[PDB]
Amino acid sequence: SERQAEVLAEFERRKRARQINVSTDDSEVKACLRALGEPITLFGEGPAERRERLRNILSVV
Amino acid sequence: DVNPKAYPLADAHLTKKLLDLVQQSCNYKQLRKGANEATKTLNRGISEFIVMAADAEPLEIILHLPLLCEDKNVPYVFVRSKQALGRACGVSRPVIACSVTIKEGSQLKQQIQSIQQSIERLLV
Amino acid sequence: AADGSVKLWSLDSDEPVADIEGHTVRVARVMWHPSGRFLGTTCYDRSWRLWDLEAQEEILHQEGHSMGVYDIAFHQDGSLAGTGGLDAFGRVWDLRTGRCIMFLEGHLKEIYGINFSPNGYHIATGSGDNTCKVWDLRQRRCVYTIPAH
Amino acid sequence: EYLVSPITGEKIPASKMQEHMRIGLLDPRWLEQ
Amino acid sequence: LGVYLTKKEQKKLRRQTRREAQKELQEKVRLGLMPPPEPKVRISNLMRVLGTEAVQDPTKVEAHVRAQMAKRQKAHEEANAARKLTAEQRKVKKIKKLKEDISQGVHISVYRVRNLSNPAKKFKIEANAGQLYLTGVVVLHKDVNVVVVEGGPKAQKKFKRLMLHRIKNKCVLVWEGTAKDRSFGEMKFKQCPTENMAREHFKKHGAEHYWDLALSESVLESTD
Amino acid sequence: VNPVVFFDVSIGGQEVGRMKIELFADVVPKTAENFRQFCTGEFRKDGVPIGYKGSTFHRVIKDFMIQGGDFVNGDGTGVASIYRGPFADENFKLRHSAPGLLSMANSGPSTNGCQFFITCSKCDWLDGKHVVFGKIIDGLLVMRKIENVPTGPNNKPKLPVVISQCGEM
Repeated sequence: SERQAEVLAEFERRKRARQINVSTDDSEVKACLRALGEPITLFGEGPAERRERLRNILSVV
Repeated sequence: DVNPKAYPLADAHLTKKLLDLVQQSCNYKQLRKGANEATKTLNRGISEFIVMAADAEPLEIILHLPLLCEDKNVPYVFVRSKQALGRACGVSRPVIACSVTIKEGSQLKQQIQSIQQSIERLLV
Repeated sequence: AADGSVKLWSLDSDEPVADIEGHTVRVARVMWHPSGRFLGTTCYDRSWRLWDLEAQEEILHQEGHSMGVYDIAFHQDGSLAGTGGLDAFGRVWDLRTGRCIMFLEGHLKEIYGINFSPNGYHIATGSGDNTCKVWDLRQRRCVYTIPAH
Repeated sequence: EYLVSPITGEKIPASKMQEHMRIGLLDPRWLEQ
Repeated sequence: LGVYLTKKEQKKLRRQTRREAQKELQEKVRLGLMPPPEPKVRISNLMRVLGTEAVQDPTKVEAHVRAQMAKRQKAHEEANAARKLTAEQRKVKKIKKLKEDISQGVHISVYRVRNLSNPAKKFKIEANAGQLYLTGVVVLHKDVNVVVVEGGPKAQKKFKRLMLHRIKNKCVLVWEGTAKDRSFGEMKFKQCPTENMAREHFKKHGAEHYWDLALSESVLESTD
Repeated sequence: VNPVVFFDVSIGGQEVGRMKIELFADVVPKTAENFRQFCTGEFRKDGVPIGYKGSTFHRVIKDFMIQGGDFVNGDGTGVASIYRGPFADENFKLRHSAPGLLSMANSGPSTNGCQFFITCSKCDWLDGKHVVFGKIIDGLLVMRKIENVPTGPNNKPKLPVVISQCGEM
């Protein structure tokens, strides 16, 4: 009967992250990633999903 | 700056007013984008003033426009970037020349006359 | 011309006799000295160079203005020269000492017209602010601001 | 040369603003197809 | 400075915003933070949606649908009311208080009216400079009505057609230029029967050349 | 600077962590360029990023070698590179006398493909036969756990030790 649900946290982090500025420049993308420490890309991770991953990562910090 | 062959080249103060007038003429359907359409308007004698960009690397492709304005006694002025002029004209692609035509009883008559006056005192 | 070159031409040949180079910006004003030896060319790169007909060398590249020197005006005797810049500042430099004497401030736009009067004291500078300010070489103040055009 | 992004209101290089407007408005549902 | 994106990307961005809002709303409703949207119903849909349930108690059902209509209209009206701040606050303090940006240069127009006895014109003219926040000075004399208006460029542009096209004996702007600082104070009237009394008052603010230009223009017109 | 890669080792379904291996682009530019494809493929086959992602170590000789990275066959016989087939060795200046160095595993001269072999000890016999593609700057415990995996016949590991994720660090 307990809540045991953090899915509302997932929706709120999604809606905050959707309103988070991300540079449209891959260079900036990778500069910010190196600033935080994330890799330039994953195996078969193109530019659009690179920017999306950047957005998902700065959703926390 | 980038191009010495820039006689009426305007600074970053009245460029904002020029782009505002370009956008307003776009909302009123009162401009002809492109060098060819500007030249056609100058030939037809209905052009009031044309604005071009000093970023077209072979500037002589558009350096006949000031001569045509001199022939027709039409104000003419430059800007510092073709991309800004193109985007202000209402199109995404970089535009290097646009013209502003006439309209009977236009609500933009006062501003277009002010722009004509401002350019005409900047030639020297 | 606007290429920075100074062309000295004769009254008989269609070609320029002397080509005085040394400027990349557009040369705004070119006026010979009343004596005839010196030649003051003020350019739009905040500079006013001095050449000669005997040596054709840079005599006095007089700087000091924050903007480009649009018009230059030497005196009738040649002892002083009033150069007008594009920053509403007019410096009356001395041609015998090499220093500024009078600051012609009081206008809004650039001083497009500068010419020393032959009386030896009056100096009328008409600028782009639709006015013309007169100054005196002895009173060292503004004589009258005339709304010309 | 710096311009202002019409969508984010942040200083941007003037050289990139063309493809910046091309790509900053990249339609989100396009990513799945 | 910024750039003005075109109408194509205007429509595209509006569509992105609306689709974003719709998908966020639908995801929230799927979570259940708000109830699923009850079908919007009108009078024309009254028997299409609720008719089977509306036969038993028709007046209750029409009351409910009219209540839904009133709730929608009230949401719209109070949304406008919440958004309605410029209506009064801006009206004259944030929507009409501009001052024409007169900070670095004051445009000065010197006009010479041959006949300005009419107080109506004077009143309107002064009134026209008060709402425009433009400074001015007016000296009356024998067949020489000098008016030096120093204000913003938009106020000088709006006052140029007021004295030449909206008010009528002829008025001609003898000098149109700018100044570094303001010379004339508030729009006040002063009678000067002699030229010395006008020239001494013009010499207080250093505007003797404006009266000397008008006195020379009034004598040049009497020759030809 | 030298390019650094990253590969998360998954032995038996359990993640042993990520291993940071920096490829020596100065002594081997071709092997470093191939590693890029291994770290992340690109249209390799009809627009598919095929590479070292999903590959497994097919040979694990304890304290001797950990060879694998074959994405074609999976048993160590697969040979693929960015030069459309097998490529020659870059230089023999790098030796396998240091543990943790990952060389291009091959069956002979000019047969270096996608197979990479991390030397678990000092192998003097492997020096000159294969060129060292890079050195493991981090993740030595994961390499020691993968080298100490139980290997059956012909050094085949009985536990699935595959790379879950791979990319450029």
